[PDB]
Amino acid sequence: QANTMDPQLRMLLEVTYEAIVDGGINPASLRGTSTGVWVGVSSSDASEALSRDPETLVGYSMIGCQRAMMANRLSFFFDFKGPSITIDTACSSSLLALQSAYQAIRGGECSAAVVGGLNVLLKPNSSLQFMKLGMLSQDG
Amino acid sequence: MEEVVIAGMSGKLPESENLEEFWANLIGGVDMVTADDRRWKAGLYGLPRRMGKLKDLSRFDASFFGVHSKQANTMDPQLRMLLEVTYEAIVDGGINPASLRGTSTGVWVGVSSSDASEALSRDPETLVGYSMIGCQRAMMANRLSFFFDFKGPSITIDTACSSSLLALQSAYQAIRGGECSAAVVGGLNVLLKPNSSLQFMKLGMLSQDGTCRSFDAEGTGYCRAEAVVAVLLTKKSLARRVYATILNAGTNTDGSKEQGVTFPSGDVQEQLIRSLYAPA
Amino acid sequence: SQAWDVPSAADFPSGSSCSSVAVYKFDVSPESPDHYLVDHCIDGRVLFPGTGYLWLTWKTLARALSQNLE
Amino acid sequence: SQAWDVPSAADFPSGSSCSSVAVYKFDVSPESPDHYLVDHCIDGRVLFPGTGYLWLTWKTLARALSQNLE
Amino acid sequence: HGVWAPNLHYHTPNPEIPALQDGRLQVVDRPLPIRGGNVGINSFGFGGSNVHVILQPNSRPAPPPAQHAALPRLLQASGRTLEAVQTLLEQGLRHSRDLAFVGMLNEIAAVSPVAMPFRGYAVLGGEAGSQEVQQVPGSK
Repeated sequence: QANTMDPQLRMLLEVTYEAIVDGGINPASLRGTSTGVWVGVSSSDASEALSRDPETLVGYSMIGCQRAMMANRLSFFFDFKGPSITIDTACSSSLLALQSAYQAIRGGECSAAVVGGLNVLLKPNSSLQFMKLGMLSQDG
Repeated sequence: MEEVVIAGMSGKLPESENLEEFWANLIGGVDMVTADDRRWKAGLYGLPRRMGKLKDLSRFDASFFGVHSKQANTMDPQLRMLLEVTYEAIVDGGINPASLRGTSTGVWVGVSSSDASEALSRDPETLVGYSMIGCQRAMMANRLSFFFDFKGPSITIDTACSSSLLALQSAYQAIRGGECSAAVVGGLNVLLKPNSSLQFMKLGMLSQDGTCRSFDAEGTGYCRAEAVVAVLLTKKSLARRVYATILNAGTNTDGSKEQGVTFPSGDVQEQLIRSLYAPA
Repeated sequence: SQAWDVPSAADFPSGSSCSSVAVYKFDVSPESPDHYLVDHCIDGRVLFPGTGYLWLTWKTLARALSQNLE
Repeated sequence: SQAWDVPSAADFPSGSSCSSVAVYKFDVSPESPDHYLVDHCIDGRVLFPGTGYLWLTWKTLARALSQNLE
Repeated sequence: HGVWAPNLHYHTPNPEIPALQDGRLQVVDRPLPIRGGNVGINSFGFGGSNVHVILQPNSRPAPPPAQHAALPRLLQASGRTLEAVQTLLEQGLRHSRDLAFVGMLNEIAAVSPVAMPFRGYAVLGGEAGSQEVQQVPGSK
């Protein structure tokens, strides 16, 4: 069930641990909290990749790729019983996630939050679209 | 601080093009789920023969929304019929859309499946680069904000099945506390690639019966169906029509259940339902 | 009135790297760039040039080769 | 320690639909469902069953046919 | 419509939850007229993200004025075709004396013929039965 996990989500689950303990808190102290999770994610490439061969590819890849899981499954493992949400606004997103959480804390709702941003470049077709809109720099 | 109401509604739902069709079916107790070679085939890969399907999906009034004939064929049909319903919705509540042009009004969209997007990004030298201005999830709102001139928050949320309701929550909250004078709350789901269903079935959540036996003992699973729907929220001191008033709303998240991630935690859902009633 | 492109279920894959199959569609109405073909009239019918299949195929080869015809 | 499946460059669509080409990847490490193949040992090597190519091909046929093997 | 949509496929109450005939809950298998509205709503994403929302319907009947008394109103409309308008005027005529409805129709009609090049009107009430539908010259 791990080889059918979107690598974003893989290394998200690690950084947001690496992040919580970064601030001197033992993650477990938050287990069961009204703590929440906001993720800025625009590109779930891994998701499509493992969704083609309809005999090859297994059914629980979607518990490991479906965008909602970028937060839902971070909420799952850390036991954060507060809001679990993914936002997509293109480039903005992660910052707007950080905005969205700040606001939730500010006004009661939560005592803490996981703000995350994710982008992994797997399919070249994506870049190809961008280049055809000219927004990609040939200079690189 | 301020009062929030549902001033406009519209959608296209299974075997119904407008909301008056949808109703004749709800009342007439008509099963809007069908057995069609409509999205895909009779019963590809064993998938249940039943789906709640939109009547038409190709229709769209492209000139009115100002989209080059080419740049329109590379538009995700969700977005196509979203742009229409949310117009059909605003005017539903006696407001002329233009009155909102330039507002601090916002747009929240509940969207989980952008299938059309992948479809038009394979062809590596057949591929028009501006399909992404017409498929990239962010556009489900960003492009609705664009045409209606809503200069307030433009946002798409994904939380699986929840989403659209949580969009409707998210907007209500934005209005409530100053930010906006009104909002577009939208939900979209279109069933194009069968592989999707195939994953679902392998997780067992798909009903072979092909039906949502709602509370009947023989509940196998659910039966996926599509829809574009939208509603207009607003402050009462601005609504020419009010279907209802929002009294409260909030969301939590099934902690970490021992029984797996898919397992609906009723003990948590129970909590969420209390947070919004009795003492609070 | 006008009905638009709805990506069909057929579009999506069963899986593939597929650079080796090509479908070519030919319009002969006077607007089409491939209107030149109407000058391959034979016995009163406009028959696709036997030679044309070679061209098609040839094109197809260079496609799979990441190269151009020349 | 353990390194995992990173969807590859060549893993997503790269031409267009083709109900007529299939690539099959075979893992023989003891975990794989296609581990049964290690029992086609010959002279000390594990050679893919000549018979297997027929099976592959046969599968492939029914794919293109929208049908199942049976 | 003052009635609850008759849920479908309801036959054998699930024998894993009581209240399905234990009085408490009542599945709506028949068209039940509604009385004292006040509603909740559920949505639970498979990834474990729940949300509820409480509603309060507005209850308020239409007064009896003395203006549509002997005073015919003007109903005007706009659309994208002859039909789009012929449709609206059909709905206006069938709801003649209803002022709430006609007023709104009107507030809408006000869209530049740059977008809605089709307009029409009807004289609701009064022996006129005066109703004209036309196309509309662009430009100002």
